[PDB]
Amino acid sequence: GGFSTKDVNDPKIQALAGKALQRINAASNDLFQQTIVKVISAKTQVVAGTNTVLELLIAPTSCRKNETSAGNCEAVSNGTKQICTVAIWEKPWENFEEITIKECKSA
Repeated sequence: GGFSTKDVNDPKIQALAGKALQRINAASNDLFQQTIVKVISAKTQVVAGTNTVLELLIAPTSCRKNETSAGNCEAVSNGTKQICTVAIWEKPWENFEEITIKECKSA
């Protein structure tokens, strides 16, 4: 029917944000990896399989995508942060999980 607020520290919400980040980084024109600063919000609906919409606050790191960094990739002072709306759609009877990056914009 409609969306319901979900907790941004749910272990499943976190996993999903992580996956949405890999997707943002894989598809983004940026040469440098982005990292999640925080999950701003999370909300799920269940009309046809589960649809989860996340807002992620993300920052650039100094980890180049053209590389293989030695560890964690840490957010950097500037650091123009973005907010990306991401929709993740799950249909476990089709064994289906589709992550859609809906929009990113300057925050």
